[PDB]
Amino acid sequence: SQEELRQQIAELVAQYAETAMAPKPFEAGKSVVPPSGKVIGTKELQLMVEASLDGWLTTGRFNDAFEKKLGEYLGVPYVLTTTSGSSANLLALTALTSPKLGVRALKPGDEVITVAAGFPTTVNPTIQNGLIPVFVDVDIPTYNVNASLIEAAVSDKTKAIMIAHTLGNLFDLAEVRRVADKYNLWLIEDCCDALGSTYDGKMAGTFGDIGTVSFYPAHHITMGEGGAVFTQSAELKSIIESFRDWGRDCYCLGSLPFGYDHKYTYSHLGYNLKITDMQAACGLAQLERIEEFVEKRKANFKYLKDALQSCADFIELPEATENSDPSWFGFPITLKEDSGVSRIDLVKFLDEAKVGTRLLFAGNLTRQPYFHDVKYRVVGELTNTDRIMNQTFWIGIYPGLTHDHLDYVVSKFEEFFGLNF
Amino acid sequence: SQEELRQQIAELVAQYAETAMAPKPFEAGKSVVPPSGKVIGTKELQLMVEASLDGWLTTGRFNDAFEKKLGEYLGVPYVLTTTSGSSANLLALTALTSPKLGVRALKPGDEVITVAAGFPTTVNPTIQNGLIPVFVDVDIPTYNVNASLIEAAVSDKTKAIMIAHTLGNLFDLAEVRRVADKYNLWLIEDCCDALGSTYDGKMAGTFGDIGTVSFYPAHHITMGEGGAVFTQSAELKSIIESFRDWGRDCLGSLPFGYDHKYTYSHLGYNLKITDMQAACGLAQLERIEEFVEKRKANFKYLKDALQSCADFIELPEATENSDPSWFGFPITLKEDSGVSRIDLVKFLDEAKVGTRLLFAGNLTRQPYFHDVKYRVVGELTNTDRIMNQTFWIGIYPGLTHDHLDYVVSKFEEFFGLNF
Ligand SMILES: [Fe+3]
Repeated sequence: SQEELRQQIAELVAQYAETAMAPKPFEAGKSVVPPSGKVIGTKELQLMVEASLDGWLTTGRFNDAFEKKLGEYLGVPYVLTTTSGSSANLLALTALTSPKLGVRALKPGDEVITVAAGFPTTVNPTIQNGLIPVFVDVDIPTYNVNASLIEAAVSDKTKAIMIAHTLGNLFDLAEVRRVADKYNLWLIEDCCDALGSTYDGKMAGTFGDIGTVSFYPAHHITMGEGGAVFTQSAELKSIIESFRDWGRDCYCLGSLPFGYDHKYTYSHLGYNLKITDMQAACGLAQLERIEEFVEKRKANFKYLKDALQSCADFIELPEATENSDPSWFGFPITLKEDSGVSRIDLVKFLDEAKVGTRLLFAGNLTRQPYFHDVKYRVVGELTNTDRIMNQTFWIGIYPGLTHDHLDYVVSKFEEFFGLNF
Repeated sequence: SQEELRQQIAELVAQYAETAMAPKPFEAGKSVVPPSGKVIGTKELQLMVEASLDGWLTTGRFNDAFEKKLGEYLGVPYVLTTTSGSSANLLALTALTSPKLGVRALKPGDEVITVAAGFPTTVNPTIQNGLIPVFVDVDIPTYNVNASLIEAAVSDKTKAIMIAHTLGNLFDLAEVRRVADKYNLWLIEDCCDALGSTYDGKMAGTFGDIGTVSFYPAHHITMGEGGAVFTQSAELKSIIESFRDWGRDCLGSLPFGYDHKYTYSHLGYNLKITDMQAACGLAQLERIEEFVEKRKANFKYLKDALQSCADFIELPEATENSDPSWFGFPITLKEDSGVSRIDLVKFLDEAKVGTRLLFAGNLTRQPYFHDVKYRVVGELTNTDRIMNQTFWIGIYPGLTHDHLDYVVSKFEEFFGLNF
C-alpha cells in the first residue's frame, strides 16, 4: 500500500535524523562557534522526503502550506516564495516599475534612498532597474540608518526608500514612516535578516508596501536556497507574481490576435524565479520552530552582552533600536580605535580559537570595487559607515549555540584583552 | 547502520515509485495527450531522498556530480547550475557586461541581434542590461532565424547574437558563425529547448561563447525548477559564477585584509539551487540518451502519419545538416483552409489533445513590449504568420505510438479525411 509505504519511510527517516541531526556536546578547544548556521531535524528531512515522493517537483502542496503559515506568522495576506533573499529584493523593487502603477511607477533616473552599510543585493535591484541610489549615514551601535538624515536626501527625483533591518535590529520605523508619508514614497522593508523582529509591537516587514526575507542557511529559517516577498496589497501581489513568472499576464495593449493563449501573453519584463516544493517543505518544517529560534536568539544575545560587558573599555557592545524587540541575526561589535590593535588581530586571534567572525557585509558599498562606475549620490558623509567598514564585525548567537559555547567566546575575548589578569 | 537505514529507505521508495510512477495504458477518449511533460521514476525519487537525508541543502555532492556529468554529455568543461532556464539566459548575457572583458564588454546602448518569434526570457536579459534588441524574420517550417537576414542587421553598435534553437530544431549555425566571426560578435546559444540537438554532428550549445538550458518539467530533463549555463572559457565561467553568487570576487577603497568573502566585483544576484534539485537532475541525466532517441522517433512517426493532412497544414522540417532533439511538433495551419487556428485548437482540446502556440508569437506585439526600445530590420512576415497560424503538439518520451495514432485520427477527422 502507498499510504503505508510512506508512514513507514517516515519512520526510517525519523530514526536516521536521530543519529545525524543530534547536537554534539561542547568541547572547548575542539568545538567551533560559527557566526551563524542552520538547525534542522527530523521534521525537515521528513517533509522533504514527502515532497520528493509526491513527484510534483514544482511548487504546490508544501509551498501553499508554507506561504499560508508564514503569512499567518508575519500577519500579512500575501506571501510569494522565490529563489533567494536577493531574488526577493529584486522582485520587490522591480514590481514598483510596473506601468500599472501609473504615475508612481519607478522610472530610470528616479532615486531610492538607502544606506551604504549593508548587503549588496539590498541595493543592486535599484541599479539594475536604472534607478539611482542615494545614501545617508548609519548609527552605532544599532548599525541602522540614522533616520534623521533621510529627509535631507529627498529631492524631486526621490521615489522610494529601500533599507534592511541590519542583523535583525530594526531601523527607526517611526521616522522612516513619517518621511515616506510626507513625500508619498514607496517603502520596501528588507527583512532578510530580521524574521521575527518587531517594532512598537508590530512585526517587521508589515510597515512598508513590500517586505522581503531570505532562507539561506545562515538565516532564521532555511530551505537551502530560497526567500519570499510579502505584501498587504492585492495589486502589488499580482504584479510581483507576474514578474516572477516569466512576466506573463494575470490578475484580471500589444497587437496579438484575438484568442491568443493567455498563458503566452506577457504584461511585464519578467524572470523565472520560482522554487521547488522540496525547498518549500524544508521551510514548512522550519516554520514550526521559528518562535523557538527567535526566543533563543534573544536569550543568547542578552547572555553574551552581559558577559562581554567586562571588555567595554575596548569594544562597543550592540544596542537594540529604541522601542523595538529585534530578532537578532548576529552579534555586532565595534573595536575601539584607541585599543592598540587592528580588527585583523582580534578576528585572527578568534579564528585560531575556533570562534567565527564576519565583517558587516559590504562595509561601505560605495568603496566596493563593483561600485567603481555606478551612478549614485551621497548626502552628508559616511563617517560611521567607514568606521563600520574598518572597525566592526559580528559573531554568533544563533539557536545552535548554547551557554557553554558563549562562555568559551567570552573567555577568549577576556584572554585576548588580558582581562583574565 | 546509518548506511543501512539509507539502503532500507532506498528500497521502500523503490517500490513506492514502481506503483506511483507507473505509466497507465492509453485509452482513446479518456487519456490525454499533453504537449509536453516529464518522465520520472525510481532513480529520481531515490536521489532526492538521499539529498534530503544529507541535510546539506545548498549545492554540493549531487550538484558537483550533475555539472560534471552534464559537461561530459555536452562536451564542455564548465557547467554552472542556476534557478531556471531564464536565470541561465540572464547570467549568460549579463556576464558579458563584465568590465573584465574590457573593450569586448556589452554596454548600455549596444545591440544584440535576435528574433521576435521566441520566448520572452531569451530577449529580456538584453533589455534588462540596457541593451537594444535588433530583430530579423524567421523561417517556416523550421521556425528558426532566416540567417540570410542577419548580416543586414549588423551596425556599429552590434555586439552579440543571442537566439534559441527553437523547439529543438537548430538555427543556421554555419551562417550565424560566419557573421559572428566576421564582426567579432559574441554568440549566446539558448538551448533551453534543445538539449541533445546536434548540428553538423556537433552538440548544440558548444558553438557559441555561452550556452544555456532549462530544467522546467516541460523540458528534456527536469529538476522541477532549474537550469544551467555552460561554456568552454575559464574566464567567462568565473564571471558567470560571480554574478550568480552575490557578485562576490574570485579597485575600490576597502581597508587591507577585508574579508574576501565580502568583496564584490560585480553587480550581482543570488541564483543558486539546492542539492535536492541537483539530485533529481542527476537521475534524469541517466535517461537523456533514451529521451532524445524517443523524441526523434515520435517525431518521425507523427510526421509520416500526419502527411495525409498536407493539403491543410504545413509539417515541420529539421534544419539542413542538423539532427534536432525535438521539444515539440510545430504545425502551421494554411490560411486557405477555411478555418482558423482557434477552431482546430478547440477541437483538439475537446479530444483531449494538448496544444501550445509558438510562445510569444511575435515579441514586438506583446503588451510588455509597448515602450521597449528595439530595432527591426526587414519585415516580420513569417513571425506574424507564426503568431497567427502556428502551434505545436507533443512528441515527448511520455507519448507512445497509440498516443500518436489517436492524435493523427483526430486531425483526419477534423479535416474530413476519414471520408
Ligand atoms: Fe490564464
